[PDB]
Amino acid sequence: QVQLVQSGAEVKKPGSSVKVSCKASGGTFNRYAFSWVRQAPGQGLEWMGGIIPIFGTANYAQKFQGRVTITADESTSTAYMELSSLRSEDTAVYYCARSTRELPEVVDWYFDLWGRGTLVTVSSASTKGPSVFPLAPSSKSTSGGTAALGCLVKDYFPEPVTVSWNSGALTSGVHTFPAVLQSSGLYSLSSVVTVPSSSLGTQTYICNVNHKPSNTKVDKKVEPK
Amino acid sequence: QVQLVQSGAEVKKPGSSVKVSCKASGGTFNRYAFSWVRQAPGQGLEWMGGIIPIFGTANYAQKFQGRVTITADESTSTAYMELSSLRSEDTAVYYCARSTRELPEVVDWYFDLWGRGTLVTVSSASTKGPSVFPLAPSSKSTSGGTAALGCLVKDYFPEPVTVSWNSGALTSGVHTFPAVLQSSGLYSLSSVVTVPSSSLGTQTYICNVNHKPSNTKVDKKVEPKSC
Amino acid sequence: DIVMTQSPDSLAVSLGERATINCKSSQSVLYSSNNKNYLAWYQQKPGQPPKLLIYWASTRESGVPDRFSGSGSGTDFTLTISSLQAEDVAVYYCQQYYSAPLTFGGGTKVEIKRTVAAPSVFIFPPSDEQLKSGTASVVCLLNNFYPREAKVQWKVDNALQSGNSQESVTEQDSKDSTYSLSSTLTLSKADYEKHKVYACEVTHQGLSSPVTKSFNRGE
Amino acid sequence: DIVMTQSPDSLAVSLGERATINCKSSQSVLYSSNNKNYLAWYQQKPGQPPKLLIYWASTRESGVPDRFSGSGSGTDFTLTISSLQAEDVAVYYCQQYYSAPLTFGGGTKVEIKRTVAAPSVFIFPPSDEQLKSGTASVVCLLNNFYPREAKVQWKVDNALQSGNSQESVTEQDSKDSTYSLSSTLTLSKADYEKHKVYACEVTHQGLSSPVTKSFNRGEC
Amino acid sequence: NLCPFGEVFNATRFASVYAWNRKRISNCVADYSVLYNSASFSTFKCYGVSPTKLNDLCFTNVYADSFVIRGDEVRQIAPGQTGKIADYNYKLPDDFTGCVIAWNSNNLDSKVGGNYNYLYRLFRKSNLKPFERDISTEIYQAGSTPCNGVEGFNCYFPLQSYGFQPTNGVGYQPYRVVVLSFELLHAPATVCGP
Amino acid sequence: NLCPFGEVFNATRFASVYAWNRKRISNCVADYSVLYNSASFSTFKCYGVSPTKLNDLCFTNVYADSFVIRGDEVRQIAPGQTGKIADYNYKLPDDFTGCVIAWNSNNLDSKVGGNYNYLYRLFRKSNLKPFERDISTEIYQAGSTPCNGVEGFNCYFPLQSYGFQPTNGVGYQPYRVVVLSFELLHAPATVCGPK
Ligand SMILES: *[C@@H]1O[C@H](CO)[C@@H](O)[C@H](O)[C@H]1NC(C)=O
Ligand SMILES: *[C@@H]1O[C@H](CO)[C@@H](O)[C@H](O)[C@H]1NC(C)=O
Repeated sequence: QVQLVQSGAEVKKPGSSVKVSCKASGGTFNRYAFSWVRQAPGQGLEWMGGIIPIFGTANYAQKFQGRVTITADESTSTAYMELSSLRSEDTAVYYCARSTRELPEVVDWYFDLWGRGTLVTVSSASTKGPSVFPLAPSSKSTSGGTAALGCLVKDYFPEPVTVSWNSGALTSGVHTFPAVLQSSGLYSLSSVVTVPSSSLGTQTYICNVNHKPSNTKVDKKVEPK
Repeated sequence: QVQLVQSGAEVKKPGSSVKVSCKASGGTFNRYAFSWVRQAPGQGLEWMGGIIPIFGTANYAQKFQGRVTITADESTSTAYMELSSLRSEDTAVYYCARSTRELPEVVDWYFDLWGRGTLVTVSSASTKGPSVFPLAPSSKSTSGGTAALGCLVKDYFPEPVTVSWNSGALTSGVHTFPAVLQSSGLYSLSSVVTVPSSSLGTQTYICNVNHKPSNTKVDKKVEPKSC
Repeated sequence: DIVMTQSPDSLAVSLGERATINCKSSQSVLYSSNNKNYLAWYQQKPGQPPKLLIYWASTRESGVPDRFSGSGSGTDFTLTISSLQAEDVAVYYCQQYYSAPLTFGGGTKVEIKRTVAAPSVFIFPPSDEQLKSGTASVVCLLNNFYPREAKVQWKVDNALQSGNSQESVTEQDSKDSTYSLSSTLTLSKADYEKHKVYACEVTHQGLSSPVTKSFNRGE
Repeated sequence: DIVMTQSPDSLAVSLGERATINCKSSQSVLYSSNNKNYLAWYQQKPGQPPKLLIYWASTRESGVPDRFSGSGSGTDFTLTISSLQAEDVAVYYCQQYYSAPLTFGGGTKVEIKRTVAAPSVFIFPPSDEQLKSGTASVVCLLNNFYPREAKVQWKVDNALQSGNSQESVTEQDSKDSTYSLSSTLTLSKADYEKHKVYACEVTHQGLSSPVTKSFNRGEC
Repeated sequence: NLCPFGEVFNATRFASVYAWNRKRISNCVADYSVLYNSASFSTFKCYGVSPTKLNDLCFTNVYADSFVIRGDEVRQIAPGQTGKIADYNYKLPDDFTGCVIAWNSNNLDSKVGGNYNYLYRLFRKSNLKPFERDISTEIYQAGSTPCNGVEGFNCYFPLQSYGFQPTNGVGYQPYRVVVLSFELLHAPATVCGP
Repeated sequence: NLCPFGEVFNATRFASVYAWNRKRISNCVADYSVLYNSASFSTFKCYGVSPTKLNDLCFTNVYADSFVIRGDEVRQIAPGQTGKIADYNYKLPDDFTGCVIAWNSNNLDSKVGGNYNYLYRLFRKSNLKPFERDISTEIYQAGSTPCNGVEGFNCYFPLQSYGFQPTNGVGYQPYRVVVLSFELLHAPATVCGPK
């Protein structure tokens, strides 16, 4: 039913401003309370502020006061967060969360519905599209009767990259590893899946690599050599 | 605790000879093993030789044999290294190192105590004071509200030069680059600092260049261009 | 502001055993007027948004399983999982909604303590597509092992390679509570064709002897 | 002589992650009588003498923190730092003391691994004081970038200038773990006035396209 | 023998919609030809009265309600409408018998930098009954913690200001509205057409 | 019958300190008064026995140890002393009962260009016990690596020669030393004074 959809990941040069959206699809929007909770990489949750759109006035955390501006557009059921004077520390994932009660009742600010998150990366570097290479199975990837195969998503910036297999039809036995920062400043990631060796030459395995900040959509067929 | 004090830095014309001292201040001296380790600028460590003073016999590396002479004065707790027939490649920092064990125990030549180093520079140039020219900030040095500025320390010999800003009051955003040896045998380096572009018209930025080998202390004001 | 302190930072519990998480508030969140504690518990699986577990420090959200419990009053609170399941490995946060600014706890990572499992090792030669680019990457895969501590060494013609490898480790699996590792050895096409045997040796507690999976360039 | 080879020449490791350094000796340094390896590890931060970390290839010197570990025997040895700290950025050497001559390794530079950062480019025309002296220096500044690998080309009236530039690179910064580079084009006052546009073109991993910062001689 | 409509339309200052003013019109004859021949009105719609009979109808009492709203909110001043203005500021009955007149007043009610003198009510616990005025400025207490008449977290001021700037789009410009209410009470008619 | 003290003091050649020679004096009559009342000795100090009373005391055996050391090293020939000679070449016991005699011999043991025939031990693993002679010339192993009897790295010859030149200062000139030890053994006295 009701879901909160956030804008795509962005990269912003330090000192600029970023605006992230949050659309509520399928329920009331005006009488709820929408907050923005920030989570720096490896760190905890941090409340930035919130707003009840019907009153239009937002309440911020004292830490972000003056740099964050939280608004809402009641005609489109969308809540916005704008963070100005971006710094290195502002690199984090920005979630939008909705209160459990509506305005006619008593609105206590504990959140029942959440957004999938928007990662904002703050650096002077510019976006680079990844290269997607296949990890072909062979007799050297057959330590058991089951063979492993995957694709390597290498040399991309910034985060993140989404990797699915067979357009989401294949999910069992799939391992998509967290990105690793390489010797250069660029990220790399690999996604592997284990399948029976009999089906190596007769079945299809497609990598569905999407890189939001660079508009890079790659489909690669992992075929044995 | 105990520390090894070495002679001052020297400048020698090619083909001449240099003698470097290393006095051990603290503890016994004769029963230790004192070595001389050389490090050319930007290069790794190179063992030249050593001596256990109580036995008087020194052991050298075969490469420098005939050019280096390592001795020790047991009465003054001082170890000497004399390198004759000096060449351009011999320009390096000469370290003095002491073994971890004394002679009654087993003296294996791995070194726990080091001296701060003695710089020997071998060049045909004679000592020269630096010239300090301003690298004025302009609209071409102002990326997004921050301005970059510095001063260029050119044509000095030998190393080193100390560069501070505003007599040490300004240290944030300061970058002093390592010197580069020029074709003419003279060194040069630049010290740059990034400052807010708004403060260009209200703040003064002074370069404090000190070159001890020439008794040259220069203060230069970098004045903004606002161009 | 009311700062929220959790204890411990992390704890390991076997399947079906009891897990206890603490949350301490610098000021009492028990409102004198309604006699209710303005405290909530959240669950955050890796890569996912937080999930509401407990509110009013004792009330479960609809859909939360019965093994999750909330207790405490005033400044000391407790989240209890009566029998920890594989699908419960996450970081748990406590939040106060008594006053602004709303503050969360430091979080507590719970992981499953499980029996030793040996990894299945796989090796992937460089792709032909990447070779045309001028670089060659060899991937070594460690699949479904426990504990996570594992050593992967890259040997090229029986020579130790150290500066040209990067490895990544997954979070603990939600079904078998195992880990998986992928080390990537990246070389230029020039150096890659200078050698023949490319091996990755794996050391793990579940292996009596180190497992080596190798291949020869050109096979 | 026993040649000591280290690998790699340089490596980047993130804070709190593991760093491993290798040392290879052309002859075995394991004495059969003592069953111990005559290898020591040193650490040399810039501007300082080397510091003894490990001896006997596994024994730590008093005062060295427990994060440093030494393993290996014979000809293959390894220095490991379990959790890299900011105060661990240095060059690490291995030494053998089995026989004379005492030989060190080539050294291994450990640097902090950071995300890619594009350089901000600045250009400085020659000063009026230096022009009166008969020479002209043009300085191009690359500020706060990572990795250190960067290409700087001097274009003069859209022509590549070579042989009259020298560049120096700072140590890794202790705050943002970035580098800074300065290329200096030095010409006589005569050659400087033979041209109009002085440009500095920069290629870096953090730049999608080369950044060019130029000026016209005589403006400012 | 004429109604004082000039006191309403040509007023110097108009009230905010949440505090709409009502002027009693009685003991006179209303000529709707004069209203159409007065100015250029963007909205002139009548309800509950047949077009033929409007010029020949008598009423007990007439109320003239005046206020200022946004441009695109004028559509809410009509029977059976919903929105921010209709629910919380000015509600007409579903059986409304009268005329609604509106015209753009950007040359009067918009100032450079924003005219912040006109307000509207953001929210109310219950929707306004027809012809109900609420000028309370009590701070809404959304949360459990009391507000004590201070704006803050879970404590919102119930009134918001219009950003009437001359450069705004037509939908966001000030519009002066006058709602004429016709009362059909069993009393002698104080306002007629002929 | 006179004692052959002339064979010791007036000997043509003296031994190096590391290989000090000991002459047993027995079966004769010794007149110690002439030695103490002589005018050719620069150092004449006795311990545990008064110099005058020696001429009326009997002893079982008398040992005359003779060697040549440096001038400033003569102070080390005494009980409870430490130094290069006392620790590694010639140590007297803390209960020494005897006399130490020394005299300058620059006119005999110094040669033009340096007399390199006199040697001393540079270092020893353990200090010498009282009246212990060490004539070993094995190469000292300072390090763990064995020496195999070859001088080189961490392998040093244990003996060094004196640079006895006639132009040296008095503290560096050769000095001949004679140490008379008197033995109180439980045997008939073979040497007495003119008592
Ligand atoms: C308002 O004033 C204008 C001119 O001053 C006049 O024509 C108009 O009739 C007036 N309005 C009314 C309702 O009388
Ligand atoms: C040694 O020779 C000198 C030379 O006159 C002589 O006086 C002395 O008696 C001799 N014997 C001894 C024991 O000194």
